[PDB]
Amino acid sequence: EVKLSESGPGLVKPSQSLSLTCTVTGYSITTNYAWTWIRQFPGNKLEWMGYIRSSVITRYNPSLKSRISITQDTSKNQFFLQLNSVTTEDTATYYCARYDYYGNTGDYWGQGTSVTVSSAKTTPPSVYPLAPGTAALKSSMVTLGCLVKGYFPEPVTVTWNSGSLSSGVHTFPAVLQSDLYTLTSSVTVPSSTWPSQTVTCNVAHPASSTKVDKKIVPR
Amino acid sequence: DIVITQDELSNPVTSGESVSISCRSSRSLLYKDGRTYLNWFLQRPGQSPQLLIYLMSTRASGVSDRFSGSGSGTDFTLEISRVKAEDVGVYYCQQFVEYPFTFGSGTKLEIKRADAAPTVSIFPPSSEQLTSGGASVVCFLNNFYPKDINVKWKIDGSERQNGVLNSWTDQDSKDSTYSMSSTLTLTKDEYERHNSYTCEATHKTSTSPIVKSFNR
Ligand SMILES: [Zn+2]
Ligand SMILES: [Zn+2]
Ligand SMILES: [Zn+2]
Ligand SMILES: [Zn+2]
Repeated sequence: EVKLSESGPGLVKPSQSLSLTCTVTGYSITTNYAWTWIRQFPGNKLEWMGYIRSSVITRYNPSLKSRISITQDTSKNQFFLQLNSVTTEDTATYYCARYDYYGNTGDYWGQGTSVTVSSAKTTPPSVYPLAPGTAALKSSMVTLGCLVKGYFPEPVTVTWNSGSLSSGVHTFPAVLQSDLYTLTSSVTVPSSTWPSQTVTCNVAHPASSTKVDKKIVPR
Repeated sequence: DIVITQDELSNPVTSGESVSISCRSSRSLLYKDGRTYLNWFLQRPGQSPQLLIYLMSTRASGVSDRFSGSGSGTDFTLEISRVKAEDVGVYYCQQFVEYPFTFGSGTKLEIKRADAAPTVSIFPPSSEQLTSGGASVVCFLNNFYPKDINVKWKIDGSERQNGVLNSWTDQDSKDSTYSMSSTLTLTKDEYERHNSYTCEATHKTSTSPIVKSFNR
């Protein structure tokens, strides 16, 4: 099928240039579709940035002045976004999508890539296991968790047992403080599954190219 | 230049009920071809926008028939028939007539369901964190409804408000409940100075708070 995937640095210093890439698979970008960039600011406000269609035709949002550029690499079936002189106001989640003349995008949207414009430094997270102090209600359920603390910038991805454990999972929104984020994730499973079965939280922090796997062990 | 308005939220809708979401444009979206260029999107937490309707009333491929669009040229409505827990999220309309192709501010669909008491779990700092000189005590308050809830931390019986950070999840897509995390962060030295740590939850579902604690 046709898939779009955004890629690029998740942190850019103010006044510098932001470059993102959207790799298209399953469909040629040399077609007459609006290969576009859209961004969503913290707060959820959505803004259309521009598009490139038929390999050589573009259109940009006037609000972006002359600092935006959309180009493509036909040989790699990728199109790009370049935004110069960024400020903290450009902090947002960037998405690529394929719009047709009628406004129909189908399910042709990327997963979105977070970009933070800040002078703060990149910091990998410390991952701590959250195991119950003693033995709660037996023959029932038990909640475990992982505390992902002190990282920058957002985001981190958290999964349990490499993704084989997804139900009963709650990963909370991160809280920012002193230029560092902290987040937690809880997972609830039958008192028969743990500690009988291993439960591990997998944390990834793209910005620091770091990955941590913390097994939850009884106190 | 075209501005589109939408209500921030909708009255809570019960599963099974149908609801209409509104969107109004400052200019007509009807084009010289007889078609009205208006899109309707649904975005779930952490998910990319999903197109539901384009050309004001044409359902996108694979979109449930429970979704339908109608309207004139300045007033549009998205009707969601027999709402399900899965439909929770924010609904955005987008005009596709002139540049820029501005989006509405979005309307969050809020589901209504039976009251549910939170499941409270408290966790002592891990040995790994204590080696860093820091000590975080975590409390999870899971699957409750309504979203309104209060959490209090007590150390050796005395309430502690400083160093507390809370985080709430969006409404769950499966059971329509909410969850919250509360973290009390202390230095290891301070944590070592006390014995009893308690997380107290006060929710509409009960007169008496739900207490969870441990002794260091
Ligand atoms: Zn393919
Ligand atoms: Zn090339
Ligand atoms: Zn849930
Ligand atoms: Zn003290």
